[PDB]
Amino acid sequence: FNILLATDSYKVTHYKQYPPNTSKVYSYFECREYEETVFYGLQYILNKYLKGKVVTKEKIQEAKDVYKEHFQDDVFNEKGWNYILEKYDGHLPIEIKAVPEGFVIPRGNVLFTVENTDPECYWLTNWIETILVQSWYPITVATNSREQKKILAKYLLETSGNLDGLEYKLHDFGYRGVSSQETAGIGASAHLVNFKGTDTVAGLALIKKYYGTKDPVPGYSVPAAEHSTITAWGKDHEKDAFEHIVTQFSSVPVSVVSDSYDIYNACEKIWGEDLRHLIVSRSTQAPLIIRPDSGNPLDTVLKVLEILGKKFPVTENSKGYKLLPPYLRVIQGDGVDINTLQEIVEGMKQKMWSIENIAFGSGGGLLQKLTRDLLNCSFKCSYVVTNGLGINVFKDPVADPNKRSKKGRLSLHRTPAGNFVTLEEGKGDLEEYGQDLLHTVFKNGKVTKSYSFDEIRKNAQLNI
Amino acid sequence: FNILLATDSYKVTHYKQYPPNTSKVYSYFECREYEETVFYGLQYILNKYLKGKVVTKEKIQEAKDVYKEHFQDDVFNEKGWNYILEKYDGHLPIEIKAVPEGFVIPRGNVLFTVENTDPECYWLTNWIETILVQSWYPITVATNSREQKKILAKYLLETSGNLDGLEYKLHDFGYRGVSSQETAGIGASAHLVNFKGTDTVAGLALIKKYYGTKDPVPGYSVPAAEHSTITAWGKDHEKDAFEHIVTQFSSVPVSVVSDSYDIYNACEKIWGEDLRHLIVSRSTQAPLIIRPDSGNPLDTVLKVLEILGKKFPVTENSKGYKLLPPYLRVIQGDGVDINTLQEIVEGMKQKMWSIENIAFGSGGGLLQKLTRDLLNCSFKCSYVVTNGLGINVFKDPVADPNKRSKKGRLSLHRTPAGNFVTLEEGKGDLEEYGQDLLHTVFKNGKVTKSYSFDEIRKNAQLNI
Ligand SMILES: O=P(O)(O)OC[C@H]1O[C@H](OP(=O)(O)OP(=O)(O)O)[C@H](O)[C@@H]1O
Ligand SMILES: O=P(O)(O)OC[C@H]1O[C@H](OP(=O)(O)OP(=O)(O)O)[C@H](O)[C@@H]1O
Ligand SMILES: NC(=O)c1ccccc1
Ligand SMILES: NC(=O)c1ccccc1
Repeated sequence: FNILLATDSYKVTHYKQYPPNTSKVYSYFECREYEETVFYGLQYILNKYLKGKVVTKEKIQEAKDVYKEHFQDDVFNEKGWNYILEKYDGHLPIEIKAVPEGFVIPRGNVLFTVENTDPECYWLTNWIETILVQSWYPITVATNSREQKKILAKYLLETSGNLDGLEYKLHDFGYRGVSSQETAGIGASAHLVNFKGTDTVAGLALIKKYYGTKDPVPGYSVPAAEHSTITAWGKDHEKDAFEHIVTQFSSVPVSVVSDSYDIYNACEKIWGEDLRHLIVSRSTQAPLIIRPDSGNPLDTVLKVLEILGKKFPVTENSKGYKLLPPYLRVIQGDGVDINTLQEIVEGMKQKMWSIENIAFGSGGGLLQKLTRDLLNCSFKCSYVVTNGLGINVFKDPVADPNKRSKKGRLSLHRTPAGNFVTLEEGKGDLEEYGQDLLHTVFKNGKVTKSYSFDEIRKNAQLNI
Repeated sequence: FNILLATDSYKVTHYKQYPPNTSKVYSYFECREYEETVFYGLQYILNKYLKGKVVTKEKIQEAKDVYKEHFQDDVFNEKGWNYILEKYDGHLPIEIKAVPEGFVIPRGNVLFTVENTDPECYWLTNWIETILVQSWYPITVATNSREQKKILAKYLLETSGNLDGLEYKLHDFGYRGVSSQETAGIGASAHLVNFKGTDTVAGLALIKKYYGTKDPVPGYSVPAAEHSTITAWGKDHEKDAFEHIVTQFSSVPVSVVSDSYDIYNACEKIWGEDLRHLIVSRSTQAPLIIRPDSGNPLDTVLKVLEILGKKFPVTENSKGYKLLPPYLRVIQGDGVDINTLQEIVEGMKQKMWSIENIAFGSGGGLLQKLTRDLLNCSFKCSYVVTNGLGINVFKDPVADPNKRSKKGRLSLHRTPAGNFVTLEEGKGDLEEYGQDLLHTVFKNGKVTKSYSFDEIRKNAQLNI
């Protein structure tokens, strides 16, 4: 990895574009005004990409050679980079101040700021925009996941009177449906801020290496079938597949994909009659989890519950909602995103089924079907020093007021009523508003403040 | 990287779920029935992740300890992985056959097949489903990028009579808007199958390492401003910023973001009047490229053109369309995806503006706003051998015939009319359709067939 090759190409040319005699460029990241965002993932970038000796004689040469061909021109700032190598032993003269990871912050507030700490390095502040803005991704995943958790909490509370098991209601199925191995780990770690169930194993090592938990692991799974492990038995032997599988995993939870041929037949006749005897004998700690995987997600879930309720003893909980026996549950893991998840719990509630009965698995909806656009994650220069004079800078495009950026030096504060406010134009120095919530997390090649994954989970808790 | 920890959790439990005495699991990947897909990206995965000694004693131990905690139970196949280490020095006993990279294939056809080459490693075929299915991403980027090339080619030909400069008409802006560094390199590389313009520098090294080009680099850029390099001059000094930047880059093309305060004022008054003398003097190979970045993309592009058309000498080309002078161009880099690109070129054509005048930059639309759903990329078991008996396996969910999978051993063939057909149930062996178009690209830890990026580009060409 070479930081000199980890920027947008045009930024290579920006050192020649700033006003002459500029000693300071100061920039900030916000999710421009999903009303509130979980700030998560910066610590990963700081440690993996930004800290320590990130410049070498070899990396400068490599970059020089690539850019000469990429631009067909000599534009690369070799002197600037060499200056960092010789004076700071290749450590970046940058200070980054950030809100604590896990914090839940309303849109349109500063989340972190970046400035250069040596006047020679005015151009470096925005060199690293590209790499830092990629924080949009863990922010957005953590945020969207938490939003699903609110929906789940609401309906679980209403239909059952408590939140037991909430942490296990939205399982990460996204490993194959993301764009890379690196994304898999990042995105899976962001979902674990809110939940504990994951099949995206890559999340575990990222968390262990960059954040840390008191528990051996941040996330957990159970045995579960796929179509290959059912269909391999042959079309006439789905029942043999089911029987083999539940018997192999008789004393832990086991999920069994039941739609290879006919989900409704599988529920009513295979599980509901042929194999009923192997299900009703199961422990509460070791249920059968039936998994539909096709059809309209709402129609399929409701029809499956209807079938099961006629084949197995249903109770009615203290809230008046129907509850399957504790050895039998359902997981819907097809076509699940925040919208369909809402439609399913609502449809269940309508038909008087407790949310205790259901869990969800989500792949692309959880980890891939998200864009920098969703929270308007944006990094802009708000302050420069030119000829020893600070000036407040911003954009304000005529046709789009939503793209107006903030002016001057920024600070984030608690308001008297307990909300958040971003003070502009260095007004935080007036001290009318208690201390700045941003803390120095990076300074001159060193990570200066870290959060464990346990702290982050606490910071990102739901209200209730 | 540890391949033992690079699968979906549930797959760790699958060795215990297949029928007893299963000696072969054979699986295939398709983009289930955007009618044609560019096959691209498998070779990256084969080389980075799958080839060579990928199993060590330390990797087995690491995986054992993680899964013990992750499952709260000892499901992990330590013996199976140890077998591979001991018998094959950690090389995967797997055969992969694939269509050549860059090939453009209709949906619903076999793109690659995976099978185990040792009876003991029957569980390995689908272990690596998760890693291989991630090929959806380069496939989808390359396909969506090529679909945009078809639109640009159509309108450039209609409005100008040729395709000169087509390969520079869609510029990759997506480095900051993807989910990780790895994703950036992969996705930028896929766009470069079709185009030559990129700011996602990560794509360059990937191609050089994994594919190779005759040219020193596969992609190119030019100097360009961002809002920090305009706004840093102070709101009253936008003109000074503009003058400085174009003079710094007076003999190469330069893109200058023009909407910091008022895009229409910048075009009409600043470029059109105050600084006009510094633009009309420029070379045909060093145009000023004016960049709007806000507002309704179509309305903004049309108004920008109307403004410039009144300030600069417009000509009418041989097709009857309006053409700006060669030292002046426009690039629309905001809100660009396949739909808005189509809207802009059609609206331009409608108002009699040649597509010669316009280029596009696309970020998330190009590299992030894409999902496994778009092409229905899917991996499924189609054939197994159990008790020495080969059987054709498949899924066929009652509520979704689209998800029916293919049966038996598969082959890809040319039809008598020269189209593509995938033969099922080993029927390729009858030789009624000539030889299988898939080639063995991986066998027993080795990459056995490779393509340079130049071969891939040639395979991926448009009809014209
Ligand atoms: O985030 P998503 O992309 O929605 O992932 C969830 C889906 O993934 C798996 O199916 P598979 O990989 O076989 O895809 P398919 O169900 O569409 O065939 C799983 O059995 C779910 O159907
Ligand atoms: O295709 P996209 O993913 O949108 O990327 C392209 C956009 O990215 C940059 O803006 P910035 O990073 O400031 O985003 P913003 O214009 O939304 O603020 C650029 O100046 C374009 O507006
Ligand atoms: N555990 C599962 O059922 C699962 C299915 C598909 C993808 C990931 C996980
Ligand atoms: N070169 C550019 O104008 C650009 C803009 C935004 C993102 C990447 C590149």
